[PDB]
Amino acid sequence: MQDYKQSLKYETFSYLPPMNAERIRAQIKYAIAQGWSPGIEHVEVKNSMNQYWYMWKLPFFGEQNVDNVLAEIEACRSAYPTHQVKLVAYDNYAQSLGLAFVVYRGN
Amino acid sequence: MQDYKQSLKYETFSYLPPMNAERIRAQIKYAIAQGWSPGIEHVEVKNSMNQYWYMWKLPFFGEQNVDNVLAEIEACRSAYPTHQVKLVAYDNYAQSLGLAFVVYRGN
Amino acid sequence: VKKYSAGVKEYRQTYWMPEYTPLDSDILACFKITPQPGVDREEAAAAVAAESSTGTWTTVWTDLLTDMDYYKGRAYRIEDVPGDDAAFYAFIAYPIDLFEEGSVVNVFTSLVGNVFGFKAVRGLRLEDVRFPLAYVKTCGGPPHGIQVERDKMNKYGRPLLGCTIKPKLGLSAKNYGRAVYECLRGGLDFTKDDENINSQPFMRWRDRFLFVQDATETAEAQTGERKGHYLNVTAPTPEEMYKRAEFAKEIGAPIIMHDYITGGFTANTGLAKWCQDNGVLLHIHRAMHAVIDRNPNHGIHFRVLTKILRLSGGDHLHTGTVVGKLEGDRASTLGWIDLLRESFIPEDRSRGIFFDQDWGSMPGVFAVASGGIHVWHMPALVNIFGDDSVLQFGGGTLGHPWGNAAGAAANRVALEACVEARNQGRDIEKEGKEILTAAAQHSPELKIAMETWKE
Amino acid sequence: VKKYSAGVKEYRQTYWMPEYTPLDSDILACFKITPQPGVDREEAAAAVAAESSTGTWTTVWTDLLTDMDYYKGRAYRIEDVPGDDAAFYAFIAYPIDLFEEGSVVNVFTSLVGNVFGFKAVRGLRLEDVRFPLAYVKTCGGPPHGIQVERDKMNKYGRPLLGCTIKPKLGLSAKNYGRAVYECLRGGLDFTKDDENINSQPFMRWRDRFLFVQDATETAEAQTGERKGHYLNVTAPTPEEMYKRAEFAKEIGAPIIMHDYITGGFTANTGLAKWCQDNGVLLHIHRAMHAVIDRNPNHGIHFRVLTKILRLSGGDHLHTGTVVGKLEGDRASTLGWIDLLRESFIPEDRSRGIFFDQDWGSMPGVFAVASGGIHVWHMPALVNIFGDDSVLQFGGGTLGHPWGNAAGAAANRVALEACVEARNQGRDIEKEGKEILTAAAQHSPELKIAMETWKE
Amino acid sequence: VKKYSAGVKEYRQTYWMPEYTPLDSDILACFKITPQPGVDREEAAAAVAAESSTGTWTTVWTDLLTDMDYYKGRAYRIEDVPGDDAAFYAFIAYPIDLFEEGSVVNVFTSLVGNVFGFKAVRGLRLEDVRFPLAYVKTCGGPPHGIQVERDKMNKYGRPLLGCTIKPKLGLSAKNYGRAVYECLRGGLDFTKDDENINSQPFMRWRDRFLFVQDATETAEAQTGERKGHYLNVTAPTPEEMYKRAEFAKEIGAPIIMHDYITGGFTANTGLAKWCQDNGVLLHIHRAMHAVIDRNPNHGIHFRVLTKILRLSGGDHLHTGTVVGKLEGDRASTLGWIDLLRESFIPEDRSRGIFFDQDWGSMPGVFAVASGGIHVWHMPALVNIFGDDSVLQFGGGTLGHPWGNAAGAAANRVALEACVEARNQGRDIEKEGKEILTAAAQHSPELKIAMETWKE
Amino acid sequence: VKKYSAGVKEYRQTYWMPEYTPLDSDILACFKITPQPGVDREEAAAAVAAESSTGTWTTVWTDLLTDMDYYKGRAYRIEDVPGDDAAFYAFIAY
Amino acid sequence: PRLDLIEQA
Amino acid sequence: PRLDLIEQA
Amino acid sequence: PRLDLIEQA
Amino acid sequence: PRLDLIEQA
Amino acid sequence: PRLDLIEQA
Amino acid sequence: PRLDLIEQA
Repeated sequence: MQDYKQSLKYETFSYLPPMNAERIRAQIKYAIAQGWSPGIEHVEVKNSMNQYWYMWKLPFFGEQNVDNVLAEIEACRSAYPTHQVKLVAYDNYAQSLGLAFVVYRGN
Repeated sequence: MQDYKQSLKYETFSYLPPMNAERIRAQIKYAIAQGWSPGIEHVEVKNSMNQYWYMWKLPFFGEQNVDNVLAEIEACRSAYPTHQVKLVAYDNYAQSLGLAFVVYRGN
Repeated sequence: VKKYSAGVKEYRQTYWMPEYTPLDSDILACFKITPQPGVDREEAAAAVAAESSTGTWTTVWTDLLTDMDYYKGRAYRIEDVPGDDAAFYAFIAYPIDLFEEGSVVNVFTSLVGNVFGFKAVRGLRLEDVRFPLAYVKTCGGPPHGIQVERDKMNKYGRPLLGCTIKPKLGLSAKNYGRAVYECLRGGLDFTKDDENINSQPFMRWRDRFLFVQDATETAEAQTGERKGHYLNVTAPTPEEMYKRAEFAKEIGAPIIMHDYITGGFTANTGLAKWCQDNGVLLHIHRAMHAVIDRNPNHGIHFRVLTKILRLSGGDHLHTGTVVGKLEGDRASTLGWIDLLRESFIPEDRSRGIFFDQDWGSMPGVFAVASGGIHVWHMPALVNIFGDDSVLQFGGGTLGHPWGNAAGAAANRVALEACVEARNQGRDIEKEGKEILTAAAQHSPELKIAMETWKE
Repeated sequence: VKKYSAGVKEYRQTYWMPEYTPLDSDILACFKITPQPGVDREEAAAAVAAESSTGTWTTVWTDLLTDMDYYKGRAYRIEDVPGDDAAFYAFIAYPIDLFEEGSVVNVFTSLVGNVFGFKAVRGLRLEDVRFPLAYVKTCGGPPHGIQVERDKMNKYGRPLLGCTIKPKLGLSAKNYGRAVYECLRGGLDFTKDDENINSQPFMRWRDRFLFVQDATETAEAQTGERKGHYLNVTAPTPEEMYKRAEFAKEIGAPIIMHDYITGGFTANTGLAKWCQDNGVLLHIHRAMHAVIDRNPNHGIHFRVLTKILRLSGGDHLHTGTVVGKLEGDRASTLGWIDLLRESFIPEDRSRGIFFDQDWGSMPGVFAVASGGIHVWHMPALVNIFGDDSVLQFGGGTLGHPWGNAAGAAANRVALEACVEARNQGRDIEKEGKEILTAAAQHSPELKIAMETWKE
Repeated sequence: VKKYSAGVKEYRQTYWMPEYTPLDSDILACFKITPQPGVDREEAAAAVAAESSTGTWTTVWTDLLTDMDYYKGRAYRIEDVPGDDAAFYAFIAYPIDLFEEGSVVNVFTSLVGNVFGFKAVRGLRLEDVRFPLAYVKTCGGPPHGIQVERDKMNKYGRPLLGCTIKPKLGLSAKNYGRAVYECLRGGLDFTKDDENINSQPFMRWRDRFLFVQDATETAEAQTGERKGHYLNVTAPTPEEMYKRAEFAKEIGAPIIMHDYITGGFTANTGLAKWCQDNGVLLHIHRAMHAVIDRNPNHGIHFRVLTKILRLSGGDHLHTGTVVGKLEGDRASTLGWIDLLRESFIPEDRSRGIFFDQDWGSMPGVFAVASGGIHVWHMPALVNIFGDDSVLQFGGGTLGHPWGNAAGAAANRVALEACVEARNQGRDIEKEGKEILTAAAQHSPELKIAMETWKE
Repeated sequence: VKKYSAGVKEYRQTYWMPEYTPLDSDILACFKITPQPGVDREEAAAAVAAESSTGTWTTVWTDLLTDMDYYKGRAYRIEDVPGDDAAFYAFIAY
Repeated sequence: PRLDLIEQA
Repeated sequence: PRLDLIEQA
Repeated sequence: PRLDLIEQA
Repeated sequence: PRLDLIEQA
Repeated sequence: PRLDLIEQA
Repeated sequence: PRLDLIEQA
């Protein structure tokens, strides 16, 4: 029998191994193909459970290029290198997030 | 698109560039010309949202000389060099503050 | 008829209107009727329209005090059943005025509750009911629905994971909270009371609520993810039901559950209104293929019951398992899901849908999958239910060889591996084993879970 | 079992106890089980005992936190069904600790509500349930019962006469009260709302209550006999149900009714407690042989539902008609009656009674006969139901050629002629026609009633 | 008149008192009356005094039961309108006894609500109303007013900045809170619900309140300045209105808003009393130049409505935009502002003020500027409204090319640059461009805002 | 519109739907509109549909968070007033 | 009735 | 979801 | 404000 | 009245 | 009484 | 304790 080690988690996909560039890219491709608008949120690690993280600029409404989203993830990282950074995908038909996952767990 | 950088603010005029001596002087001149009594409040930075800051001495009721107010601002600064310092102007006709702004953001 | 003549009469001349076009406001019903031998189809359909509306077994003089032509239910079409020959389909329209606003069972029990036959029908079965939008707008519906629930719990991009605490009965409150705590800290979004956990001698409800809530807060702090436990407020009386719900709200429990079978419509509808007033999520359990919805030629079909439960109100709805069901009824599983979640369901005989059902803006309901499901079911479950579902793994979590936390983690890893693979475009049902096997390379909990139960 | 071993296991070794003698406090259940092919009877019976109690489809470690041997349901005997061979009878005992006190459906839904099979059973049917006296004492039961109801209404020596107002739907409140007034002044003890008369656009509930109560008071003054009308308080929410019941009490209505199917157990149990607190008689309608209780090999038998309704509480209970039923099920009709009214019902397989049912001091319930019955049915009805019953003649009264008052009088004369003849020692069923014909010589209303409907 | 004589009579002899000097307690009204052709001015003025007080179209005997001379409204002066010739000014005095204390609309609807003409007037328009101090003291007035609001929010020395979230409808609660959070952290003092954001299917009110409050707390912590969001409690019923206001207070929201047009006087007055009892600031929206106050010869002038709103109670008042209005109505804009904020407003015909209005100690109200305003409007806005105002930039903030935070900062920089320049003695309206251009050198957000919309 | 572009825009392209058949559930309104001089009828009818529903005097980015096509009021027919010529009838569905 | 058919009898 | 599959669409 | 412009003044 | 002039008629 | 001796009179 | 010494045992 193995003992389960308790650690903080980061919602969807945080129980998988941390994503490389290809796995992140594939999720953004999925969100765009669903017609969702990618967006970037960031927050201080201690505030990760708030409903309202900082929004990075505006959601990239009608963005079709995955590389633009990746560049803005990098831009947000540089602006707030200690913040947790989350990739969200807005679904205007459901007025929900079709997808959301943390790309950088912060420090 | 530029990202808006979140920082703490200090109410009226804190969204303008920090005031030099002439801009501070002009505001005190305005308050005196309105018939308001200048006063000085100060508080520890973490308590800046309290309703009751420390009052520096008494409001300078019927003070007409701008330089006296400036000197008392300096005196309050020296007495509490880590405190936020606020210039208030009492309006006894409205029993309100006609004007209030932070002259030193504290440390 | 303008004049009173006492005596038994046929119903065909009043209650069979083959030229009737249903109004948009009409409640429409599709009955599978097997008539008594000798009785014509048009007469038997007329008999069901009479008994479920303004008809009496003998002529009454009080009919002449009102206008029957406006108020009566009237059968307007008859269709053969594809397969049977004894039975036929009767389509009967009911004026919306026949029913109490916001009381959808008053529709239901009028239709089949007390409809014995008028000596013309030997077999009845309610297949579908078209609730017009005008009537839908009068019902409370889900207190929050899928989108608001996701916003309240801050959960996006995957099905939610749940687990009923086992054994179903027998655990003390503190031991119950221990099981809950271990499941929640391991990666489940929710735990839940068993449907028949109310307030028993071995575990009084108030003690359970307190320990469970302490377990929920602890695991939430230790995972950084929102957690919940469906506290069962099903109670012998409405006062007791409301009292337990109030205590759930008082201690900060985000979600409660109600056994619709135990409690009944009146309690459930009141509870759903209470939940919307108090911002508490409401999980509904109503077993189907059990007493009511299992017999294929006798009873009320589960899609009618599904419509009722959505109107009565619930943020989650659970009946039985879907994966163990055959590929044939999977099409009926997909149609069941759509009635729960979609705004407009078009008519489709192949799925058993005889009318367009318009929900308008009524929120959708989370579909819940349970049963004896474990990690190996995860690919099929993700593929069938999609994201707007709750996958409950009771035994699949507490039956893990390393305990609840490891079991919760195994299911959480399996779920996320399937969701990620689906988002990558892979056919997760065909590639299920490979997806789980690969994810099992990084999750020892998942690895031994796959060895505990069979593919 | 003292040690934890994950994995699916058989249930026979834990949940099949052929040497178990049930404790007097045990809830006993008799299931007609058809097992999956290949599965042994002892295993399938064990599977039903497990799933309806402390069993899980796979072994869970939390079982070891409690004592299963005390808490588990355990099958203790298996018997062949006389006639079938696929099915068998499983007798399963449940410790009384498994259930919430005073919440008899928590017993019911634990037993069959959510019991799918654990992959060992392909067919389940709950035949009888022994509620031990210890559990019976925790339930509210009828708010008044037969003897107190007769004392409150000052009615002795005969069945009570009732009538549902017809048409079932469509009458305005004032016209509803007119029909009620005419029936009551003609000789009926009660009238009643139809089960699906709640608060519709054509007749709002408060207007109905007022006009009906005015009708009731008027007819009572003009006959010198106590009168009542079952005001239907069935409502979408408990608050609304209680509000209507409170208004019934406020205006002096002696009796209300509740559609158990529409409302549900929780609402009904709360209403029955309210009725005892407020001295209001409670009539219960629960259709049987409808959805739930009609299928002979799939579902819950009506005698189990009858026991539940008595414990949940009601002064009257109505399901369906008894005379149209065949002479074969008349023995089942007589057994149904006894479960409602008697204090101790001995076991009798011929009537479907598998356990001695002890009610102790729990009051009996008036049995209600309805359906398409008229004067010609009166001899059989008096003979079958006896004095402690309510005979409801809806169409039989409002369908009289001379209107409600004459119809009420015809039924009242027929009833009293049958009761008088019975008290004289005559065999009223064999001599029924002669008894009615003789009474018809003095009652023109009865005379034409007998000409309106066929012997 | 001491004797009763039935029949239609003229009103001049009772309701036209040219020698009447108004008492200090009289409610005074100035009507612009266009009489029916042939009717004398003194008669038509008398007709309006009669119909708005104790007059009837025909003589009634009940007049002699009371003293008309004390109670009647009486016209006491007539003046020509400068410009028109058909119309004239009637000054009518009403004894204070005619009105319910603390119910200022009872004054208003008595005056013009139901005053059709008595066949002597073809055109009516209420220009001004003198509420005597005695009556003012009976009204609740603003729950806090300018000075207390500044003390509660700790805001001094400048106008406050606000912003309505856009789009007006369609955003989910969480997305709504995101927009709010971004605006507040960028430098706005307030955000607000749109007037017609109540509780819609896309965003239920309780979810909105929670997410907005989380947004407000977050931005307050990250700026070190007090923040607020006007939560719209406008509701279909008063119970619902109070419930939402109570939830706003419960979660710590400092300020709520009420659409006076939607809600009405009774709801607003009750809400304002509630706000004073619970220390919540109250923002009032009442559109003017819309249906009621736009027609210059037909309707109620906005200054009368302004007086009513101050008495009814509100800490902020908003109607329409002021800068887009012409320089001519700027004098009417300045007079409007003074009625809101000052204690004593002297008579001034040039501004439309026909009576001295004494408010005594009744607190002033923040004047609110909105409309399609952006940074370029800031100099004019600061100059016109001065410090005791709220400048709301909905589109001007959320329409910034770099998003809400940058837009909020641009407006905040523009506002503070204008205030600083004003305090330095510069003519900020004449030097507006130079002031903004200089401040834009240090604020890239402001720089591109000035490039986004035209000077 | 899928992309955010700040600035004042006309309403005709979003709020004037001459091919729209009102749903049975739609709130229908008939306005007698007198437009500002120069403004086309279809634009003014679109302006009333916008302001009485999901429209703003300038483009807001929050429109893209929801589906305007579902929620907007849209003018679907214009008719002359019998007698006047300045005014016209706008039929708007909500 | 009531106490005629008791288990006690 | 929600408004993707409306009768309006 | 408030008491600056009173009728008393 | 009431049901004489219905849309149903 | 009441309105006989008013300040108005 | 509790269930060790039951009548059932």
